[PDB]
Amino acid sequence: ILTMLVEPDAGKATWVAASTYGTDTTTGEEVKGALKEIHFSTYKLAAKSFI
Amino acid sequence: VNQSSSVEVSSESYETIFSQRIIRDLQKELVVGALFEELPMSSK
Amino acid sequence: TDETEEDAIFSLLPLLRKRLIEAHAVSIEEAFMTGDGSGKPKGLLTLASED
Repeated sequence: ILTMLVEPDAGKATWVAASTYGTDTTTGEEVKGALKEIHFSTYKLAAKSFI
Repeated sequence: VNQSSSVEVSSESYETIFSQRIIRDLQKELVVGALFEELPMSSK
Repeated sequence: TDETEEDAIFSLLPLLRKRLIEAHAVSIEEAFMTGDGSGKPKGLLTLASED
């Protein structure tokens, strides 16, 4: 198997209002991302001949 | 796994070659972020 | 907040620190007068009532 990593999708940031200043959301919500994994594998093709 | 032969790898993690390559799609071209100029403001 | 500082033509932290030092001076004062004394300094006008 080969398991390369795929980067997660983009995150929007928050537009904070005037009244959340010096508050704790004045820095928005958190952009959480989660790397994901893709797998590569093989199958077999085969043949026989007899002379 | 690959248990075909006498002698087999223990977990299939000793099989896979984990890679550390990261890939991102065509990803929405961001057209309108920079088309317009800036007024560097210094007040509300 | 970072923003008020940017949203003012004037600086605004000189005031904070002054109004800061001042707040402490006033406070010792209000209390040294009539400070009940529970977690505040007891004061000359309540020290008197006590005596």
